Amino acid sequence: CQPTRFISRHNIEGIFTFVDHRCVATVGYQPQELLGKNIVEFCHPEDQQLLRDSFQQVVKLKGQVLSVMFRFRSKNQEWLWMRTSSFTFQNPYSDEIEYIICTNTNVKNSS
Amino acid sequence: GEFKGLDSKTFLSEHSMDMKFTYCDDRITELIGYHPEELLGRSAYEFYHALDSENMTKSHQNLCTKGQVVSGQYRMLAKHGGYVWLETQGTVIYNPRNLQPQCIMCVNYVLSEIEK
Ligand SMILES: Brc1cccc([C@@H]2C[C@H](c3cccc(Br)c3)n3nnnc3N2)c1
Repeated sequence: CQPTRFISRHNIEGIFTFVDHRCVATVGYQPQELLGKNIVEFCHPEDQQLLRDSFQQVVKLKGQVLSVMFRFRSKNQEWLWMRTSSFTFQNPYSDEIEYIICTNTNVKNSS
Repeated sequence: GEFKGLDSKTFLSEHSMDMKFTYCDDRITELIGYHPEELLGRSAYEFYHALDSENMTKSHQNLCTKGQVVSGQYRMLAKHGGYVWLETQGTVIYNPRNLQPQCIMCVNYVLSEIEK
């Protein structure tokens, strides 16, 4: 059984700038409902600093992967466990600001 | 090759560990002609130019060892004939719980128009 997951692109501030349509099955939102919003706006209060810290660290990692598990508010207003693995990309031929690529998978909080 | 404006010629893709597409950005259709759903489950070897298959096999082995690396330049056969040059930044995504690889995430940037 394949995991349920979707890809997103963010600016370094955390704003969704691209969302793969697999997001509908994963978290219930249409891509247009996520675009332009910060990922932290969907984050459980206990996990908000964690997620900010994660996005800060990923920029410092200059392309290496960081992964974080946190609670994401679904379209049905339920807390879903998400594991986000992220890394930055920058076009090597220019000096465009880097952006962040995330793969976001619904996972279990279970031992 | 054209190295200006590459952001407008960049598309994302996701792959299994055995070189199959599991996701592709719709941007590929305007650039190379394929629809994402027709790539799913299909092998990269159905699309690599014959001159590049070998190097891309070695490059994939390099990726799996380093966890992330750039591919080197290669050619993808285009849907309606000919090819485009491109290069890929690949990144292996691991399950943190057991460090097994789950998939490969790619940032692909197209370096030419369709050529014969
Ligand atoms: Br053709 C083609 C067009 C876009 C992306 C791909 C990727 C390329 C990507 C890959 C291969 C070798 C090195 C690197 Br870095 C990335 N990969 N890994 N597993 N399957 C694939 N297919 C192939």
